[PDB]
Amino acid sequence: HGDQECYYQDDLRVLSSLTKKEHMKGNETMLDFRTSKFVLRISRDSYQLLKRHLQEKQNNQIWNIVQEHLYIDIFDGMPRSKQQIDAMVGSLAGEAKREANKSKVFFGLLKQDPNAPPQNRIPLPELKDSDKLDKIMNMKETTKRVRLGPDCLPSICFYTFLNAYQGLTAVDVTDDSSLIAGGFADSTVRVWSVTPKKLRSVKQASDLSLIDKESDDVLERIMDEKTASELKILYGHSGPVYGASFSPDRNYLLSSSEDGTVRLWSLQTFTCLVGYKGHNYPVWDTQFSPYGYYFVSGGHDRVARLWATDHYQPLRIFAGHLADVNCTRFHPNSNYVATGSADRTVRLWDVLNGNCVRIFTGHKGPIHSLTFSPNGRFLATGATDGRVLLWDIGHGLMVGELKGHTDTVCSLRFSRDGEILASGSMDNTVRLWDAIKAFEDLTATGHINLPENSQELLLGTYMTKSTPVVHLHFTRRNLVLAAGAYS
Amino acid sequence: PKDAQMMAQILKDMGITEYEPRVINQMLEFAFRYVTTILDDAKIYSSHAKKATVDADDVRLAIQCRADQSFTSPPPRDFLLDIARQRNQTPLPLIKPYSGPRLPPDRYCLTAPNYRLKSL
Amino acid sequence: NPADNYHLARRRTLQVVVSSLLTEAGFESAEKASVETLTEMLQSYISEIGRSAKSYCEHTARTQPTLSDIVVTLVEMGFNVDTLPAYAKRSQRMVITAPPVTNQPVTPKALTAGQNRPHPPHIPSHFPEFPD
Amino acid sequence: LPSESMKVVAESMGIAQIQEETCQLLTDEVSYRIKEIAQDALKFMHMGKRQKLTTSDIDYALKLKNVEPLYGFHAQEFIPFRFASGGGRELYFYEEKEVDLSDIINTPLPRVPLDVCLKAHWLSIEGCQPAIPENPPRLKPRSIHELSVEQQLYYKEITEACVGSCEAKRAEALQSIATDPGLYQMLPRFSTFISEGVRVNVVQNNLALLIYLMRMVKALMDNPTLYLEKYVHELIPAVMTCIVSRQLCLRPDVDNHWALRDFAARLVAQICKHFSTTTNNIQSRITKTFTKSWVDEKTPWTTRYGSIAGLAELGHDVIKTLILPRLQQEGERIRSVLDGPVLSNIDRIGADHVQSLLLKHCAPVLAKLRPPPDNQDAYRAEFGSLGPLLCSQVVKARAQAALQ
Amino acid sequence: TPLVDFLMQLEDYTPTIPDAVTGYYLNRAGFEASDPRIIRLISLAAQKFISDIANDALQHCKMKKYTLTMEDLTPALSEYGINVKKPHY
Amino acid sequence: DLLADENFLMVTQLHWEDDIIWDGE
Repeated sequence: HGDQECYYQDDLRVLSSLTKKEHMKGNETMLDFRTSKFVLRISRDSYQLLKRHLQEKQNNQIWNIVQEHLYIDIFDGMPRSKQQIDAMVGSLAGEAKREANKSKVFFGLLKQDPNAPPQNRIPLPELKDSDKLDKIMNMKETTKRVRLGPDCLPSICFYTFLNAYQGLTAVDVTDDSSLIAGGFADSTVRVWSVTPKKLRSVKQASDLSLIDKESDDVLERIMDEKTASELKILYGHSGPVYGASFSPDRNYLLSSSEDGTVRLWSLQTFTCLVGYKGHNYPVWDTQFSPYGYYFVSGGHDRVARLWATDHYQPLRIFAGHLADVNCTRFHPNSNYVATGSADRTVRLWDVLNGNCVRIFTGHKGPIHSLTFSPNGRFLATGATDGRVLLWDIGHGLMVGELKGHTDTVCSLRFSRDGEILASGSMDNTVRLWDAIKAFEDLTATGHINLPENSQELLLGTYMTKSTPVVHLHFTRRNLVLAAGAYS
Repeated sequence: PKDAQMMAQILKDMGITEYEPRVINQMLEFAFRYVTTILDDAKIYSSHAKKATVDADDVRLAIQCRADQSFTSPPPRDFLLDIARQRNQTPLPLIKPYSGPRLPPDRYCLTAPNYRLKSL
Repeated sequence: NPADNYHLARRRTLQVVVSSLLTEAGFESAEKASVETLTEMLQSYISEIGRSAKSYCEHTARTQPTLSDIVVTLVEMGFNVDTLPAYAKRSQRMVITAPPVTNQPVTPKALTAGQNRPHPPHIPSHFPEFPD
Repeated sequence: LPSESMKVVAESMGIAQIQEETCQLLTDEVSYRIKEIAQDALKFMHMGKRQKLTTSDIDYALKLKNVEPLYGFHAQEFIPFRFASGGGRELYFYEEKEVDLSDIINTPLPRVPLDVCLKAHWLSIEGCQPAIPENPPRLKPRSIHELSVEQQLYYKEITEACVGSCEAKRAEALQSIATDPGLYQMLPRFSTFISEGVRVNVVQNNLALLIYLMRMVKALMDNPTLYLEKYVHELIPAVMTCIVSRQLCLRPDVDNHWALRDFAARLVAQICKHFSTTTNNIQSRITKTFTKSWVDEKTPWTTRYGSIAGLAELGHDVIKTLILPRLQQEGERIRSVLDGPVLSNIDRIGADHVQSLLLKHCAPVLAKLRPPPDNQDAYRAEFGSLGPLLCSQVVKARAQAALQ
Repeated sequence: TPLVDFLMQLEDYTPTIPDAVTGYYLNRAGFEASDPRIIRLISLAAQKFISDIANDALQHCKMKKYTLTMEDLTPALSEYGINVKKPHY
Repeated sequence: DLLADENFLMVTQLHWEDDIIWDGE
């Protein structure tokens, strides 16, 4: 155990405790490690030296262990440099095969784009007249949207939680910067209005029965003014609320917690509507679809479920990870779900057929943040090693590594144009990366040769006063919002 | 203390640098609770076999009969992949266009008239 | 420190409650480990009717628990609920005061009033003003 | 875990004569369960975003492994106590292990802290981090001043507000001095404005000008960001002058404020001897000047009163030793003011203030080192200055101690 | 129905545990303070449980009063099916 | 240690008491 790599140190101390058989018969992570196959991507120039040392009968038993417990995925390339092999390894069942990263992925946006999926591929919901009224005032915000680039650096407005002696575990902001949710360790969700417009519930059923519909202003006549606060507390989780997700129509808050339930809170009645009990284990993340019907929740039981807000049971179970599904993110076309995890892999999952279409390995710690580019062509992932790895989706080969952060990168977001990727970590820093010069260049070998572009891609660091940057949000006029819970 | 200084080395061997001072005190409280329920069951198993000395096979029996009930684990990978392919074969249902607030049947939701007592 | 006073304002209120319940037809000058034992069983008892009466009402599709959800919760903890109207009408019954509030002044800050600069059009008016 | 701790537990339970292989079998099973839980409690620490591993993480890690987080007691029926935890107990090793049951009732409960609120601020304004308190930190060329014109305008506004034309303007300017983080690199110009001001402001004894400057000094001192002991060589002779100087204006009308001018100056003087302290430079130098102000014969009584105020506010040990021997000179000075008829001078007012301060300071010094016995006429061995009234002050101090 | 007639008499009768402390541990478990008389029954049911243990540990102290010990709580909770633990550290 | 920067700050090397205006006239 001493002649192992330094990034396996937390993996070996779980093995030093395992000495008996019955200790391992109830671990369920080393039980799935013993039955699976390590993938072990090696080149054909090095596999010829390996097979000329194993096919002989002088060794004849370590060759039997290799061909029983290890897959070997061979690819043709020029040999990678030690600092290029270091960039793309670090995961159990590491460096997956290129035959997994060759499926056709519809990474384009919906409405021609040849990479775009059809509208009737995934049965997405209709666009209502109130939802069409939202996009009318959304493009008024896009009129004032600034082009950020490397010159016009954005202004960051930090929304710190001051007291927060119950530990803040989850933040979400609506797509228009109007609500901010807070998931806390005292089993509460707290919605704050940030615009000068108090949070109102709709009137009770006796008050709605006396008013008339039709009219012209029934989206204002139903809002109760007797209930109007700058803060609404939501009770009902029996555990710390780890995920928080708004719906794009600004109703329907989502929250997941340690008790194994995902909860759908209304934002018109400010009560709980549904409790989705599919996990028996802590659900570490949830997110609504960007069209607002489906939602994905990943938990401690090493799956991610796809729900639809209409069924008590899920529709898709994404069950290929070997550890906890820490993150679950939808694609901007919502045909693909990216699930980062604690076994140092990021996996894209097609919503049709539930198949894993991409496997992104190369992180050294559990992935704690994912985000997609607004193009849909790229994916930024962050983990506990302080590395932000930028992945292609049509190709799925990494090499672009942003390595400025020190501690766990817990929040990533691209700009509304895509000009800047913002990264927030436990180093109490909000780093800004040039997300245009990072993708400027973009196979038959599976890699593009690692450069060290991190210094060039930095635009600023922005140290925060003792406050870990839990969330990062981009206003539609390209203004960075961040929320932290000052410690 | 003696047993409390070894507890700070079990955590430091697991890389736990920062911890509360009440963390050591209640892992010792769990370790004491775990050994006084192995050895309590060990002399129950020794009296079953009718021997006056609790020897090592009694503790081997009391460990593996307490680990068969107490310390469970998530579902296995061959069990998760069987219930996945049984579930992922069913095609996705279509959506009614104007059904309203899309919810499960009302016996699976938390939307009931939700009564309370009259104050008198 | 107001950080640990979030927990110690309510756990040291439960210590006065057990000290007031062990004096009613009972003790003076108890052992120290016997008081932190009994106030740990008291916090774990309020937290167990919290989790179980919420579970019994939400099983019946409701969100806030009635009386019929607690008299089934206390039955499942073995309480014999009928003896409780006689316990409430003691002559030894006492009331323990609630804990004090950290922000006694509430509004003691004169503040520093400085205004300069406006907002660019990508920042709406409801965000804080640009500083001096 | 060591096996020689597992045999102690076994023989203290009734299970004697256990083999070493039986005892080694116990300490690899329980050391795995500690390792299994501490690896599982690190999951709650990493999703709680606290990198702390609090005491509650093991309560949820135990409940996750279907073991009661109950500690110190185990219920075989489970119905009274389920997987809800009892948050253990407050623990110390150095405890008393026995308390009185009315000691826990009579202690005041701790204050419930403030609820969670959402405040917004600015980390970055178009790339630059602002210095708000929510943020952490051959002809030679024509040179530029090291202050900006916003900084120079700020200095002009703060100094024209600190001369106290309007009180709300002063108070903000004083709070602005008290918490501006960027007030370094402007501090030479503030120290020079203070120092120069007091010296041309005692040419005519303008009390407000001085009371405002002393409040500016106090607002300069409690600012935590700036480095002051490079400038204290200008600050200290300014406060010394305020306390030990004669009053050119009419003393009787404002001598009440003059006592406060000496009250504010002696406060900031002992705060300056509390900070900035190295061996035998600052505190002993002002102590020596105060004592030779006192032992000087035929003083101005304004200066004498100021010197007394300075020597009085120096702390616990200073006053007792310094006053002790003087218990006769003060009385003789009071007797001279009393005998000479001259009432239109300020000597009588100075004498009354000095005697009251000396008496009041004596009462704690007497209350501090000795019992309150014979409080009627024993003080007549100390010339009978405060006597029974001093005894009453000591009794009031004792009542305050009882209230504490 | 006696227990309905009992709870309707709890607008008065402040119990031994405050409702700011009983309501705190109820809010921790999702139980929210809709009716303040509902809190006072839970505060009374938690008093009666602790009082029944301290009244039965007194009988195990008279046979061996004036001090409650862990060797009095041990047989008192043993008929309840609760094995209490000595710190032993 | 006598070469420490503070030793040379003029608060610790100047009889600034003489400056305090004693009855200026």
